Amino acid sequence: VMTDPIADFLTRIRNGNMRKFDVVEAPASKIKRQIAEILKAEGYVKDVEYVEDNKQGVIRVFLKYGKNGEKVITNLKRISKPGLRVYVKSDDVPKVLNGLGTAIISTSTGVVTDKVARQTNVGGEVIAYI
Amino acid sequence: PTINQLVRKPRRAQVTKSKSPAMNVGYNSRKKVQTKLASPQKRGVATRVGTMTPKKPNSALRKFARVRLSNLMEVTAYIPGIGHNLQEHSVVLLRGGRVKDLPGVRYHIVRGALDTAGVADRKQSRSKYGAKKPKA
RNA sequence: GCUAAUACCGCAUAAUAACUUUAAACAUAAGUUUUAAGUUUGAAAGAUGCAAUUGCAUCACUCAAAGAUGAUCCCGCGUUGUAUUAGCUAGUUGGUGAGGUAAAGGCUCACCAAGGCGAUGAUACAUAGCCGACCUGAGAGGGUGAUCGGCCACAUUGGGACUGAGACACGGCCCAAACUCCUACGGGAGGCAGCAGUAGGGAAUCUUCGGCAAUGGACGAAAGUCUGACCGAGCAACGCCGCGUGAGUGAAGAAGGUUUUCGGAUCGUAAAACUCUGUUGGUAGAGAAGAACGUUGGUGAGAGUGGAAAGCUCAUCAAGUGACGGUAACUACCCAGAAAGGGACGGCUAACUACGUGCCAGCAGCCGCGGUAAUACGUAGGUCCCGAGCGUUGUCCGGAUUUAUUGGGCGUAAAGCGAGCGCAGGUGGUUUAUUAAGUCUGGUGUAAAAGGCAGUGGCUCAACCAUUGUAUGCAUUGGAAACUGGUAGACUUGAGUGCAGGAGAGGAGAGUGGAAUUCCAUGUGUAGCGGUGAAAUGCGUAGAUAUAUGGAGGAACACCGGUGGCGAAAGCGGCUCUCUGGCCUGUAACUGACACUGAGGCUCGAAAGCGUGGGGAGCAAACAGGAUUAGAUACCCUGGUAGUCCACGCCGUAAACGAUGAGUGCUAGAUGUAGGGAGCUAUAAGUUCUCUGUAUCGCAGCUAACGCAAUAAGCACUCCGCCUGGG
RNA sequence: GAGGGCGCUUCCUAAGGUAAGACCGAUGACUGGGGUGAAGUCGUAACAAGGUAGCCGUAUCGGAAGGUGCGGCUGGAUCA
RNA sequence: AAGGAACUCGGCAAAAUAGCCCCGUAACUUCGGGAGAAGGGGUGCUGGUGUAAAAGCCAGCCGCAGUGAAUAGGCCCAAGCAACUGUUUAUCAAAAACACAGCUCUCUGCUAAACCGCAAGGUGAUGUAUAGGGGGUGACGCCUGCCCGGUGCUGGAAGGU
Repeated sequence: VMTDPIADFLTRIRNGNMRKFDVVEAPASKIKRQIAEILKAEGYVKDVEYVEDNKQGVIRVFLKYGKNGEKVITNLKRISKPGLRVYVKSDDVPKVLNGLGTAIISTSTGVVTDKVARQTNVGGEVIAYI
Repeated sequence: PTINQLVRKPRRAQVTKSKSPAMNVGYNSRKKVQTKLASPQKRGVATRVGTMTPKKPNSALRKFARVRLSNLMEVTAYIPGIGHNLQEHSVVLLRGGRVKDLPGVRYHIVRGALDTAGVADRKQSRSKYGAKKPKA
């Protein structure tokens, strides 16, 4: 249902890249703008755009591929399910894929990255790895 | 696997059966359903070695002792080895042992016990079935 | 009868103790807090002494002035299983009063009020000392509570209660009971769950040993005293460590064993010899381990104690600090001489040939074996792993992800309720701001400890002990608005409600029509018809079937009818009415998240059957007759009861199916067909998009395979449910 | 005179009896099912369209495998 | 006394319990009952205070005894039969006998059938098949199997008589 646009959206990204196609979709939030923002900054998609007047505005996003439409994103998932707001510490925020994976956590400051979540002693909700 | 379902759910288990139903042996005060502090033996009694028919196609004949059990259980457990010296009203040790070829058993008998003699220099341990290291 | 008191006791003297007061800063439902008037009562006038500005030390009541210790109870937190552990509770639950207490407190008790708990587990039953800790698992954890430390509880059993500051008290009392002893029978006495030790019972004896120096406590001014606490000695290979019984040279297969295809092969560095050596022990034993501090006296310092006295504080010396004791250690080290065995060999994991066997006796955790040469067994040799321990079972952990939070599955292999609701409960479209509740940061609590990560010393070095840190929701308090929750706020962009469309076997009643079956008469004629592979079954000459008609009645309504529709399914098809849901197409007209669910509870619901009352054509359980064959209680035939149908109540179980839960999101296409919306193709034709439908193939994905795949067995999340090897 | 033990009844009251259970174990003439072993005997079923394919829920008749019937599904055939 | 049913075929008779209040109450059940189950307690008077509408309180006084006597259930377990209430031989027998609702079958379309009377007349009943008459059985629960040879009954007519 509508109750998880986060993993609905990341699952939809797995439809876009696993189906090897151009554009995925997302209604208008601020959190998903931070999703394509942070992960576009980490080089995984190629667009940040949404429908210009809608509270359900379609964030339609071109992807950042490999060399032949090749995947970059493989193990895409939401960590914290809607049945479990994952509340971890700040001091030993763990590594992902021995460093080969992303990490994005809504800390008390904001929703920051892996090592910025590690050594700044900021902690919050674990969201998504690759 | 909902929120309440995965909280109702324990790490439960149901297959829990130690192979020794045991009143070993024991502390005979008045009531003797004292349980369980099990031995690998019995300082008890049995009566008579009987002969057991083995399975198909095991053409043999094996020696089970008519095991006294005060807890309403099998009058049998296996006597290993060739021959036996015991008789009725003899204290009989109780190996925890099972043979698929021997039907209706749960236990064996410790041969090579205080009431057991044998012939040593056995190629397995020289000293079971009532034997020792040979003093010549 | 009387002493004595380092007993008692009246009785002024003690009042911030409690209250009696008078004002209030304070004060919080209660309230807490300074002073503003009146009350109880003390001693071992003791003690050793000292001596003296004739007064100075150890103490009990004077009793406070606090700390300190050790307790008290209340609350938060987690602290077993059985809902085949449902209704439970009578002082129960409130209020008032009183007694008590160290205290609020049905803490009790009186009186007056009737609540309260509980299906999100209360009571009742089993079971349990609990925790730190500790074994195993990489961890997650599982598991244990041994021994150590803390708390709790107990003292043959049960119950009271005094004392004591403190007990309802292992070695107090009193009562009872149960044993036992003595009794001249009239009476008395006791409880090793204290350390021993005895008898029970087993796997489970520490010894019926010393002293308190090495502390620990108790009094005593000190001395002293006692302590089965502790320290030690002795029992247990019961565990952990550490060394070893020989080492070095010298190996030929050597004598030697065994196999043996007659060769070769053991002894593998004592090896057959040779050279030595003292681990542990031989003996002589030198020493013999410091196990050790002052309390007792002196000196000197301080309070310098009206006083130096005396004494007290504590800065010195003298002074015993024993039990392991000639104790570990060390010299002389004696001779290789006193001092290694246990398990295992079919694999399963490394170690097979002589080998009586002959499925024989036996061996075994699994596969198993043994019936003629068995590396299975008995059997010797060689080997494979270990050691003062080996192996065996008894328990537990792991593997086992074998309840899969980490770390499951549900189409068939175990599984989606038989389907609907709309109770809790769960989950939440977007956005504005607050909130910091949760969430992250800082301070605060944390096991006395003991224990890990390190280090130190040491019984050597060992092992482990002693030490020293480190490492911790044990906690409470500042910040963070990024998420959730909440609080207020907004929009529709989900849902639904509007206005237009249609559609259907959607339900429920009220009726109607025809064909067809069977039967009532019936024309008028003769054995017929039945059934199969055939007939007997049978009926029928009482002459009929069959054919001519009209009537009667029940049932059901061929093409319509279809991978068609509707309905959650169950299911629904002559025709016509009655009132009747449910979608979809468009639509923002409108609410502004009203959403999804769904345990519980509720409803509906195949098929029969069961209740009452009808209707009773055809069909057909039950049964009969005839084949059938050995037989036929079956398939066939002849029949033929229940039953099938109608109103009227029930079961709640079906291959419920698609052995495929519900919600919604995503997306190669080839494809069906409905009915709309829109275009569309125009001088009538015929095409394209859109929605719910239901196929068929097949992209990706996909599984054990089979297969699924837009109405996913693909990729996600919320509600539920199942599932743990078989009988 | 106060007060005092005794003087002096009551309260709670430990145990014992009572009654009417409930729970739980042991126990039991005969007896229902199930499993095991023989290799007796009865039988053709279930398995191929396994000899009437079945498989369910249900009623009902058999010594028994089983049958008859209500309705449903292939986990069913020659291929209908 | 003491002892109890040992007497007897048999606790037969007597005994003993019972009132009122207040507790409490098993079994199965057709869910009402059982059941007054059982078993238990109290019960007199004096003053209070609360009893008058109203018990309970407090204390005391007493008592052998407190519905002081009279009057007023013995209970329980189990089985068979019958359901029950009713009725039943007065001059014997009260029951398992009868009856009874119930259930079953059969007969009767009306001037009923059936019945009474020679008939007439009348009942049946101002009744109309849910009614009337006869037969069985006797609630409720389960169930009612087989055999039409014979008998009777019904119906049919071919033939014999």
